[PDB]
Amino acid sequence: TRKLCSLDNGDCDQFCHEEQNSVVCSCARGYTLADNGKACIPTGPYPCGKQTLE
Amino acid sequence: IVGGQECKDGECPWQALLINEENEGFCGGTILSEFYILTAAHCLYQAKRFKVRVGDRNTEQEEGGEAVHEVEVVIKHNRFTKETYDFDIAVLRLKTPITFRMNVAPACLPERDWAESTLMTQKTGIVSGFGRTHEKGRQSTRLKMLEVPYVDRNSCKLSSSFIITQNMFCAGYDTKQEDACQGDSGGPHVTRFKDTYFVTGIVSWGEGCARKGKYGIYTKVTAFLKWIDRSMK
Ligand SMILES: CN1CCc2nc(C(=O)N[C@@H]3CCCC[C@@H]3NC(=O)c3cc4cc(Cl)ccc4[nH]3)sc2C1
Ligand SMILES: [Ca+2]
Ligand SMILES: [Ca+2]
Repeated sequence: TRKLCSLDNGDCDQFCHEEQNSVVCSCARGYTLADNGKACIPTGPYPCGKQTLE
Repeated sequence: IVGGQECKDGECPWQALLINEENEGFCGGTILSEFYILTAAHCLYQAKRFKVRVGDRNTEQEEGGEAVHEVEVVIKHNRFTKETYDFDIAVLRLKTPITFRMNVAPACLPERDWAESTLMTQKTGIVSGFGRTHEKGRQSTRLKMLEVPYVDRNSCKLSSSFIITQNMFCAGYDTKQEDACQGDSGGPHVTRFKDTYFVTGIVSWGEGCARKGKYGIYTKVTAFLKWIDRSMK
């Protein structure tokens, strides 16, 4: 029975950790966690890990 | 890379190229930050003095975007050993910062447990380089990429003439003629997760290129995350 982080990454965009029995998301360096606490938002240009558009 | 495809504009921007005095590429590398390049330690014996090229896709022609950077500090893993290629990982700190731009940008470092659990359990990752197009061939003048499936750890050990340590992992194809090859070493192995790319390995060695029943051997980056964090200070 896939729970928490094992079910579709816990709805997290990047890192997911099971803390207590809840999911806690976080983000690589150069991103911040959005208000919803799930999505990761780039805080500069040229964030790590993206193919470049310009 | 044997097989695979060209990296098209903006597709492999974390690729670095270690170039010798003769100014030709001999090893790849991965861009971690504006000052730090990840590479294989075995690459550090392949030239007396070297620089790092970034933003290059076609080494015959200058599309304005390339820049060469000199190396200020080499940090080889204390335990690398030529004999087994165990601990095949070095960090380079550049004298001058990389300016990010089209075709130049870092790959992300994942978190250890998430990475082992989520990234290395995907089907495939992506390796890229300017190395040989066949075992006996010449280095590619075009930067190439190739999707390679993660390989079962047991299968891999069965396949290999040599010891596969806990710091290594196998990726590649059993019979399909697709593989990294000589010159790709030190280069990135990245795993995509939802539109974001994470470093997962360093191109280390294989028994020739694309041989039947043989796989590529990658340094397991997740075993070295604390160490890299330390190297970057
Ligand atoms: C414990 N050992 C460490 C180094 C090693 N190199 C080996 C080897 O066949 N090397 C090739 C022969 C001449 C020196 C460089 C050559 N490199 C390759 O052909 C090579 C490296 C590599 C890496 C990856 Cl990931 C896929 C294919 C591949 N082919 S076998 C081996 C085992
Ligand atoms: Ca060029
Ligand atoms: Ca093979």
